[PDB]
Amino acid sequence: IEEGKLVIWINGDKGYNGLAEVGKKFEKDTGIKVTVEHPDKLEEKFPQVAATGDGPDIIFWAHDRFGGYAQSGLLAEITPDKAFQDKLYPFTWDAVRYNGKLIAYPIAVEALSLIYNKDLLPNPPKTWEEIPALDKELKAKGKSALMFNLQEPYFTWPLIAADGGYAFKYENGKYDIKDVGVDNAGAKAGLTFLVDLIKNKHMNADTDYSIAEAAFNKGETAMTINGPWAWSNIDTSKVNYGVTVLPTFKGQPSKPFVGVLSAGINAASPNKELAKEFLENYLLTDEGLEAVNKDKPLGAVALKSYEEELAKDPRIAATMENAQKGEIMPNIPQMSAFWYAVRTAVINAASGRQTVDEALKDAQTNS
Amino acid sequence: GEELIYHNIINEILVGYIKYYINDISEHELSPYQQQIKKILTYYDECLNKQVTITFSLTSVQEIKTQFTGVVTELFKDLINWGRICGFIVFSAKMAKYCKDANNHLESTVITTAYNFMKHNLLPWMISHGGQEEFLAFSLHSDM
Amino acid sequence: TMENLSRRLKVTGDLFDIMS
Ligand SMILES: OC[C@H]1O[C@H](O[C@H]2[C@H](O)[C@@H](O)[C@@H](O)O[C@@H]2CO)[C@H](O)[C@@H](O)[C@@H]1O
Repeated sequence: IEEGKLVIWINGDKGYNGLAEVGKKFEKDTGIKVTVEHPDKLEEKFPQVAATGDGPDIIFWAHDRFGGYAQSGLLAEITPDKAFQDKLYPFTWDAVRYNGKLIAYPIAVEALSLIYNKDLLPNPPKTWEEIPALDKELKAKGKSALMFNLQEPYFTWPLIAADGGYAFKYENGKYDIKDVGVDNAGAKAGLTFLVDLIKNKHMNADTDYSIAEAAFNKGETAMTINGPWAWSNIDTSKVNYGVTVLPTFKGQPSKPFVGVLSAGINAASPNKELAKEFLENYLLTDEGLEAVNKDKPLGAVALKSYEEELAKDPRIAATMENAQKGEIMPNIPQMSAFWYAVRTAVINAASGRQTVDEALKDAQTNS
Repeated sequence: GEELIYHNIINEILVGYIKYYINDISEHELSPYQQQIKKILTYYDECLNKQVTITFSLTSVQEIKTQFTGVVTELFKDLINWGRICGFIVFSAKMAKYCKDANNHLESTVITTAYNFMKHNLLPWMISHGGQEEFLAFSLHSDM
Repeated sequence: TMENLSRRLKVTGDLFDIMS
């Protein structure tokens, strides 16, 4: 928006204060002010304002939305040399590759894990099926078993894919936007199990991110499903928590969608050359990632040198275990329509506004 | 939404010129935008005719897809720039006029084939480099 | 001959691009 200045967008649940400290260091060396912002509905606002030539110089988000940004002509292409590419894991470069070209810098790998209060529960349930009973146990104590965000399909998908649900079929190197696994046997089995947990009064269809966060941190509930960014507030709350494998559904592991936090450069930015400097030489160093990680954990970072340290953290290992059992999100432009559709279906099945079979049939159609 | 933004861009830059070159429409039916870029496209066509006389032999949908795709993928494998888009546009127009003049009924397949390739393989670059405003400015700068 | 036409389309393309 302004030559001589950097504006950076990152979602509110990340370490935007840590990233601002890396911005201060950048301003110290170059005199370029770095403003970090965390707008609401970020993944949606950027394509709106970027399409008219506005928005941030740099946009942060999971990789799945960038292929759509790239196809809409909203992203400048990045120009990291092989030397710099060698500092990040190749598989993280693969998440930001689109139509042959790198379209963003990978930051860190993110996956949902099961988070549990050890005092309330020293033996996390291996299966989803034993939760309803363990909930009536805890609800006699005054507590509850599980509270996690129901308003975003990201947190419900692991249970949906467990029994066979999928987004787009991956075969020979091309994604089939005609073959969609949102309304197949597995998906409706996983979603129905969620609705029944709601119907049977175990969970609450109104539960969102803030609700589930406070309930857990305040020890009102025994378990939650979340990613690395959320551990800080749990440290602050002092709850004795463990991070472990997601429960299985019908003997098969929860299959969470794996995300790779990525940074793109607005095609309309008059500061591309300085955006490259900041991202490669200031952010993606052992020091830049530490600054962000100290505010909110990034997960398993792309930077080899710094991931070597973080990998030893057991909470990070559980993230990678649930990650192997999951799958990397596709970045094709159709990923937005898939999420929108799955967002509407999960919300409608939980609220009773639609049958499972209805909700998912609509989602299969509108994907 | 955005499916329609892609349509209007491609139609202003690609389709309008082809339909004029084919005589499906008259110059008067071209938008002021289309009338401007037509000049640089016309000069490219002249410059190309002085080099080569293209002889087309297309009898089916598949031959059009294969041949058209082969030419234009090599045109842009190296890189993309507005001058080459001029060549893309003019090339599409020549294959389409061969079809209409041959009376093989395949001209709509050439247009559609070029529409689809521009949509997926060129439009990201076009938009990320100023889109319509810059192609028009490119064509007006060439007026020198 | 087809690869010849694409080469020609490149040159006169690059030509028109520089002359602007
Ligand atoms: O770090 C990942 C980020 O996104 C999660 O999931 C998003 C997804 O990444 C987007 O593509 C979106 O369209 O769908 C998901 C929400 O249903 C979580 O939303 C978020 O907590 C997390 O930070």
